[PDB]
Amino acid sequence: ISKILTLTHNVAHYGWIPFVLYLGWAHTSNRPNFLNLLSPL
Amino acid sequence: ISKILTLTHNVAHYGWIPFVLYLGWAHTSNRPNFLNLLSPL
Amino acid sequence: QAFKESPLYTIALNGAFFVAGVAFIQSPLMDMLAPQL
Amino acid sequence: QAFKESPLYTIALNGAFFVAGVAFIQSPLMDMLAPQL
Amino acid sequence: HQEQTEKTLKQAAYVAAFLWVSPMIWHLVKKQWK
Amino acid sequence: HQEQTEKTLKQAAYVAAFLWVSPMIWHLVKKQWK
Amino acid sequence: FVRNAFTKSGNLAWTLTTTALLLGVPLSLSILAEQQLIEMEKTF
Amino acid sequence: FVRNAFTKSGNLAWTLTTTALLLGVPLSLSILAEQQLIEMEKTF
Amino acid sequence: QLHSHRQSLELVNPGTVENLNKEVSRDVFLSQYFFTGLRADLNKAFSNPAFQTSHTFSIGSQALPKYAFSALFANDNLFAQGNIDNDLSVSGRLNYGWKNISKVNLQISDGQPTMCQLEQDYQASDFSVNVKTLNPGEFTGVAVASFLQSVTPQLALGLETLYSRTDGSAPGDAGVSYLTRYVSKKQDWIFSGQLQANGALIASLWRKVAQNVEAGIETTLQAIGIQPTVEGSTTIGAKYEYRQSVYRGTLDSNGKVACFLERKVLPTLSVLFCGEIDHFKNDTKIGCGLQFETAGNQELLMLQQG
Amino acid sequence: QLHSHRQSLELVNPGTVENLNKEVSRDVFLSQYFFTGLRADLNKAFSNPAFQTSHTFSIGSQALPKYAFSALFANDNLFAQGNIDNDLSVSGRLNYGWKNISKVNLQISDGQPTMCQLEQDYQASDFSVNVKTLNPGEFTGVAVASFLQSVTPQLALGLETLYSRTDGSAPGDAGVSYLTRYVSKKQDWIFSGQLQANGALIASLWRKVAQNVEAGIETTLQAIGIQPTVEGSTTIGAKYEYRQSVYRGTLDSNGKVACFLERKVLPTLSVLFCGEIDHFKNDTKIGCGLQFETAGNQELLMLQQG
Ligand SMILES: CCCCCCCCCCCCCC(=O)OC[C@H](COP(=O)(O)OCCN)OC(=O)CCCCCCCCCCCCC
Repeated sequence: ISKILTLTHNVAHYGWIPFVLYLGWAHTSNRPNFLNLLSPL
Repeated sequence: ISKILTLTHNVAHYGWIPFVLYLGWAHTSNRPNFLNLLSPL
Repeated sequence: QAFKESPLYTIALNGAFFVAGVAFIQSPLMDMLAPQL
Repeated sequence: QAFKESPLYTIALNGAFFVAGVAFIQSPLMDMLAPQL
Repeated sequence: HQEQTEKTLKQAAYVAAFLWVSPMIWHLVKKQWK
Repeated sequence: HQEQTEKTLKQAAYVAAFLWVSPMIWHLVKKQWK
Repeated sequence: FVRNAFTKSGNLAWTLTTTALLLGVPLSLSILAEQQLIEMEKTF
Repeated sequence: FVRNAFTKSGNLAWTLTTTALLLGVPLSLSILAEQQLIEMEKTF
Repeated sequence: QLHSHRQSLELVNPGTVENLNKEVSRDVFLSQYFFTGLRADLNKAFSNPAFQTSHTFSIGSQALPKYAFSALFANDNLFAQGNIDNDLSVSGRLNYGWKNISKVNLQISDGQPTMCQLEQDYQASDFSVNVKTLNPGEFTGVAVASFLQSVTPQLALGLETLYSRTDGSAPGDAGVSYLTRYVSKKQDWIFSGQLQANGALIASLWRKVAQNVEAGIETTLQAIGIQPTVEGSTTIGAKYEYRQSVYRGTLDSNGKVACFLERKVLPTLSVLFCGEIDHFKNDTKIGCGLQFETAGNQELLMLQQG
Repeated sequence: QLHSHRQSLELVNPGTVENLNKEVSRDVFLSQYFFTGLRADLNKAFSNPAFQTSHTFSIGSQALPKYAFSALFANDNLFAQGNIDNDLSVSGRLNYGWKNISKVNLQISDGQPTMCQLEQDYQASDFSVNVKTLNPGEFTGVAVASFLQSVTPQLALGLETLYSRTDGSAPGDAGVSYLTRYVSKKQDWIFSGQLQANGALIASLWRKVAQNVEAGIETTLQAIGIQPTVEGSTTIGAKYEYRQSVYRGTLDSNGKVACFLERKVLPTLSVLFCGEIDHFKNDTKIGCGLQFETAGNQELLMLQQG
């Protein structure tokens, strides 16, 4: 029963940085698709 | 008697770099006195 | 070296560096180092 | 790794690097890297 | 061990000092004007 | 030790090879023109 | 497997981009130092 | 003595001139980068 | 009966406890900008609610990852971040500042289990309050409060406590401190001060010279009959801001010098350099590297040139 | 009888044995310009018979003195030098080139007793000869001769010997080598070659691209039944000369890169930078520093500006 207190911490271990990209993907003119994980342009 | 073969090598140990300054001291317009051992001007 | 090993040696050292240092800041000498152009 | 420990492994390695390298120099590809301006 | 018995009053005097001084320094403007 | 006895003729053959080839390669322009 | 087929080809994308930032960026500063001079003296 | 009264005051002329080449030369490059700009835009 | 006599002519509010010594230690002293190896980070921005995406490479630096992705997002009232590096370590921050803002700073590692925080603030025109805990019959962890307010139009002083308890069946300690800050008469030299636990004390000031030149001094004194062990370090800095250049550089007691130039040779690219000489062991560290940005929107890059 | 048939249409003379591989190894490969710490040398000149006086500071470099005075003097036919450093070590060189020039290179240290040399040259329009000894019933030391001449208007090949004898009552050895050099048809790619003692061999070339771009490759193969131990290293360089900038930079086998920029930002002052990444141990070296000159005569400094 105590594992959910530790399984909650293992949700943020892999599912927090992808949440931040989804926020500002909508707060633009909503163009780009995969250029955001790319260095030149 | 053999010391003069070693005392000759101890003449160049202290008396060679001051010889080079005396050569080009004459091959100028013969102005400077002590500015040559000086960094700014 | 009879007092350089004492603990009170450093707290008189750095405290003396503050006083002359803070006088160097509040000064017209420190105004000179700012270039006017 | 039965021949990577042999002494003849390196003298075939660097000798193969010379041939493709010297072809890279004498080439119009090497002319391209000189900027025209 | 009687250390943990008196440590609870060692600690309780520490926060009780903060209970005096922050109401004390709440209103020094009402008295610094002499 | 007889090593130092024959080493002087080990070394003397080395400079004698140089004595042949540098006069040999002195004048290959006078014969490369066939 | 996953823990071998990525990191053995993830480290390869490092060495080809700490190289091209080391031999290419000092060259790129030196072009502009000759680029802007050929047009400043083109104006006169 | 000679081997003490010079080297104990020869090393002092080192530390006062590897300091003034370290805190003074990056400052001197930054003046000229603002010096030449204030006259290039004075011409126009 | 006595409240309204003085609360009509006064009460400018001071800054927070974090920004007490901000104007010297984190502005004119380079102790957080320094590095050792080579590093070259680059970041595309396509913002108004902003957006960034920064990468970072580094080599031979002893305190830096060899890769670091990032992101952020900040509209009129929010904040976020994210920072994953070469093997695995995730970070994150939040702000929800409706005047009482409220941060959360999580920090996951692998060898060390889990770091968490929480914060608070309040600025009610004459005083500031900072409330901060750490990771928590079970009242465990660290909990720090504070207080700071101003009693004259130039001076302000307050204090802060703490309460640290670990090790399970262990009572726990509680330290204390004292703070102070003086502002000059017309926007000039700001003398700060501090007196934390275990004897250590800080002092500083910040003289604003003519247009873009600053100054600053700092001084720390940190302290079986071998326990009195004091130490000291007095540092002196300056900073010469210009257009398209920034230069700062300090020197101190016990033998050190430092320098930090940043010369932006493009509209959108800049290099830097930082190096240090020690004068006891006679050994030196030199670090250099670049930093530049671009754009990803189809017209944002058109609106930075002209 | 046979001499005058070919000695009227031919016989351009080749360079010396020292300048055999000069146009690649000491021109486009930075293996003698590199350093590690900081260094900042400066030199006043008041020359026509020239004159210089150079100082040199360095710190944290593992192969450099922390001070080095110098001087030189060179009229139409003479040369001299001098180089004293921090504790004591004196050097010196001479030239008296009336066509057979004749150098002397003395080198005094303190832990190692005394180094001496002597040299010679001869250039008689179709061949070159280098004669060199070292410090000498007493025929002791090293003695090196050479020969090099050209048999076609583009090719040249010769050889050189040596004779090393130390340890008093010891006979001494004598190695041998072979040399070669080919020139292109119209002032272009120059293939050199070498085959020295103990198996080692060198190969190189040098393509002159359009205006100011070069190239170059180099290759060495240096070699109780554990004695066959060969090794190899193939390097590739380039050099981009410009007005008021010089850039070169190589990369090779077994994992290394290098770069060397020199950007002269004044008429009479210049900075430089050089750094290297290893890709096995993943560790790096960074060195930077400046170099500038001035004048000491009352009118020579007036004739470098305009
Ligand atoms: C793994 C990924 C790594 C990527 C690595 C990339 C590194 C690239 C670093 C580039 C640095 C190149 C240095 C350089 O070129 O200097 C240029 C700059 C001045 O050039 P400007 O364009 O400003 O000139 C304008 C013309 N009026 O000058 C400067 O910027 C400042 C340089 C100052 C040098 C100061 C020398 C200090 C001397 C110390 C003395 C020591 C004595 C003990």
